[PDB]
Amino acid sequence: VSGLVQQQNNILRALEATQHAVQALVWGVKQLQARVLALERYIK
Amino acid sequence: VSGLVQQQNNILRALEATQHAVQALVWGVKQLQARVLALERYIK
Amino acid sequence: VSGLVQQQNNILRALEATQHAVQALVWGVKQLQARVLALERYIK
Repeated sequence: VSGLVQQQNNILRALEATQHAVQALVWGVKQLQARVLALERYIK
Repeated sequence: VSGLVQQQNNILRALEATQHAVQALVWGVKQLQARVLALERYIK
Repeated sequence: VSGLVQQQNNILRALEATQHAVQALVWGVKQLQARVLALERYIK
């Protein structure tokens, strides 16, 4: 690619990489939520 | 819409979706940080 | 600056800021994983 097409393509690839990283953060936060809830339930 | 406006709107919608997920994750991490700190303060 | 170069520079500055935010949150979730693991290991 080249020109505007290369510039748009770089932006889209970087968005896709950020999207994959965000999806993994969502599931790391939900796995934490479950481990923290288990600790809270145990202490109670 | 089509052509460059369609392509630029697809990029802006994807960037906005990623920004919204980061703002929801910032709140979920603040809530987990407070819950983890309360567990650590109880245990100590 | 104006036209397409202004629109593209605005998208690039916003995408860069979102990528920085996601990398900070990847480290913050790993810090909370370590804290939660310490709590689990002690309780066990």
